[PDB]
Amino acid sequence: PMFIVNTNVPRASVPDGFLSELTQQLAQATGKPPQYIAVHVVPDQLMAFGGSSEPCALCSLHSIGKIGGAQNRSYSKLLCGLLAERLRISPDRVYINYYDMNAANVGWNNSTFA
Amino acid sequence: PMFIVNTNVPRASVPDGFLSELTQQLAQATGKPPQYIAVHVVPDQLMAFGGSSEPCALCSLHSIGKIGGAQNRSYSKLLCGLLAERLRISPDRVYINYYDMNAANVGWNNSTFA
Amino acid sequence: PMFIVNTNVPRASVPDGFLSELTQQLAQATGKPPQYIAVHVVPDQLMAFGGSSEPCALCSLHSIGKIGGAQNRSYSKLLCGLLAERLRISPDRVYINYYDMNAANVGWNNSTFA
Ligand SMILES: *C(=S)NCc1ccc(NS(C)(=O)=O)cc1
Ligand SMILES: *C(=S)NCc1ccc(NS(C)(=O)=O)cc1
Ligand SMILES: *C(=S)NCc1ccc(NS(C)(=O)=O)cc1
Repeated sequence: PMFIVNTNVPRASVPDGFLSELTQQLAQATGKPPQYIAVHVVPDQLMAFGGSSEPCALCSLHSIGKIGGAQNRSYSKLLCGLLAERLRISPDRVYINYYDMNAANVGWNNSTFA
Repeated sequence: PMFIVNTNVPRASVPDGFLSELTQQLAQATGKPPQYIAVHVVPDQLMAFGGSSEPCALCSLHSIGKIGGAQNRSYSKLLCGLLAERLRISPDRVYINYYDMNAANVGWNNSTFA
Repeated sequence: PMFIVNTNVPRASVPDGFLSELTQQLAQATGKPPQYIAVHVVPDQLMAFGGSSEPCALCSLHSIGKIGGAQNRSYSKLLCGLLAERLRISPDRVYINYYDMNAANVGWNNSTFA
């Protein structure tokens, strides 16, 4: 799993431990060990959501499997909750794109997961 | 609809009002209320296009529907026109990737659009 | 072809000529002329891989064709080799997502490619 968050909130507002929390909670939610999980947080971005530059986030979760209707609803509850409590972003100003990757289309360590 | 533009032109060359314009233009182009549109502009990037570091852009447009052959041709003229007029980027130094998302694969407000 | 690298390596550790090298190597590997290739390198990112913030990279290779099981394994060796040598990133801390784009979903120069 790979989780990316782009946000307009300032870097100084990202709390200590946030990357680790995303890693831990994504391991719990996807069932993949933390060693398999990558996270990327991009603050200070020029962004608007609904025509407003109030705090917002655009995110993506890529995963080899573990993507689907009910799973994605659960991930959205989890991830919006973290963005609200940690980054102060209202859940109605977050989009998350979910991508189910074929293992042959994910490279790692001089090979792919096919 | 979510529109992202990454460019090597400097931040100071992004005009005041650009995010608002992108929101309004995309609302009209997709026929959707502006409350649904998210935009993200990333200047000052380390980029090359065709081996050259002259002004360029790499963009993406994600939407649940409203993506397809004819629509994408229209979006490309609109978006290249905005990048040319507002950021002085030649249309032949712009790539835009168009992504049609399933509703179940887009999270928002603690759930998904499914 | 469009190649994007996101990394926590600092900007000063990205060697001069890296974008040109990526362009030339991708031209050889994909068979497309350099004129067709775009590259984007994003240093200084806030990232973790397996819960650790040692040097890592999350990358994408989009291409109209030239994507598949065997090709992607070859690209991963090429790209992990370059990231290891040029950015000093361990290859087990690199993920690369491969995307085969339909030409009708790629905009350029005021229209699409199909
Ligand atoms: C998130 S995208 N992690 C990468 C990853 C690597 C391997 C697997 N398992 S396998 C080899 O496909 O069975 C899952 C996720
Ligand atoms: C851009 S990605 N905006 C979000 C959004 C939400 C819904 C829809 N379409 S629908 C028919 O309501 O599912 C499109 C875009
Ligand atoms: C990488 S994604 N380069 C873009 C690109 C554009 C055109 C072509 N050829 S064609 C026959 O016009 O579609 C290949 C790659």
